[PDB]
Amino acid sequence: GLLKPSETLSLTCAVYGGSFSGYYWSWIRQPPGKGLEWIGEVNHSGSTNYNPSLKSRVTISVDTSKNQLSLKLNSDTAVYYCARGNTMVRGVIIPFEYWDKGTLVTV
Amino acid sequence: IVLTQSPATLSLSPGERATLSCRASVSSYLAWYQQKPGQAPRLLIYDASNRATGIPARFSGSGSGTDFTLTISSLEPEDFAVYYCQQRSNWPLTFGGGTKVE
Amino acid sequence: TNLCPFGEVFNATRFASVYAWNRKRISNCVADYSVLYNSASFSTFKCYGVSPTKLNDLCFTNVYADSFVIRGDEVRQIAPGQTGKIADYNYKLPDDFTGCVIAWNSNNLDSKVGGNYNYLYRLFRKSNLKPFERDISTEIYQAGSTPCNGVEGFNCYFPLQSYGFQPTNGVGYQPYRVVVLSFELLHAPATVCG
Ligand SMILES: *[C@@H]1O[C@H](CO)[C@@H](O)[C@H](O)[C@H]1NC(C)=O
Repeated sequence: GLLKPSETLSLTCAVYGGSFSGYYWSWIRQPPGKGLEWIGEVNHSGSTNYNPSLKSRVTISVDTSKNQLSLKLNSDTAVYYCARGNTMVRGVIIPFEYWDKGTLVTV
Repeated sequence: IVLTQSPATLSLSPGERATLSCRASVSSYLAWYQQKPGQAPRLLIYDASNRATGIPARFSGSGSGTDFTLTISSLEPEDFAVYYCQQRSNWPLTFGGGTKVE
Repeated sequence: TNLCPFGEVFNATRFASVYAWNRKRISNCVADYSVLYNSASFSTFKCYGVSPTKLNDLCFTNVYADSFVIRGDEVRQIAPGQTGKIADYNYKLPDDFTGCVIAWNSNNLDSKVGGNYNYLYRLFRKSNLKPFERDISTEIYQAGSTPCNGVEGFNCYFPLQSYGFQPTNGVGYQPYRVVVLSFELLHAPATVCG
């Protein structure tokens, strides 16, 4: 949407199938016409870490929803993707990562 | 904490072996994604050597490194896009300034 | 009057995964259910049809043994009319079940140094499994409006998932080798007695 330059940010994605000991759920910016930048990953147990950006995102496997919030949205405009990491070899289940699509603009 | 990528949009012709460098100094776990224009980037090579569940277009998923002048040397059949690399050390889980193939 | 081969079902070295549970028909043999009930090793022995220590001298025309491996907390779902991801998408016992369910802990056989990821279960499925149905296909489940087209990605989940069995898990998260003996009766002479 065309969010106001200080209205809080809020995006959600649908994720199904638990938190089985190795699963990431990260969020990745993409400023328009520039390179990739990442914002936060939540591991399978509880470990949440970010960039020097003060994001406030949290996943929840019950209710099957990933949520990515923020506080200040000055001017940033980008395209936000929902990843799905598995950075641990689970036998047949190879580690992987897959992304959504979704945009945001300000004024 | 950069992942400097050298080639800066190398391109000669289709059907040729292109070598992209990742001259990052880091421990292991460096990943390689491919993003076509106007599309969501997708995983190609996760743990710097292996291959994800895919790349059936040249199947030349190449990773030869951990001495950290990392390289991907792959063919180019109808598979022109932008190519990115990603560190894994979990404070700056950063990306690289990827290059194109046109 | 040759003894039925329970040394090939219970004592087998490679138990099948739950989503591809092994199925063995047993017929034309005398069945000794006395080496089984009082073996004192099975953590779970629940007979949902004929009472356990009376079916020794009861004859059935076929005994179908379904062997697989599941977690400890998921052996309570091997019963007629249950829920979860094992009774729903992997192995559903019919509501008219007439047989026995046997389950013995296998923390000494199916738990390796860092995890025995060789056993999988069907985490995703469009519709619940009809009783005694077996869905071994690995088609990519779809969880959104976007067609999958056979390429796996977001909203296109790989249906299976791997048990992370370890020797140092909780009692629930330890493997339990499970054999479900389903007796059936038809309009044919009985071949399985005691
Ligand atoms: C498995 O084999 C052992 C000895 O080889 C035997 O004592 C045991 O009874 C067998 N299991 C069954 C279910 O008969």
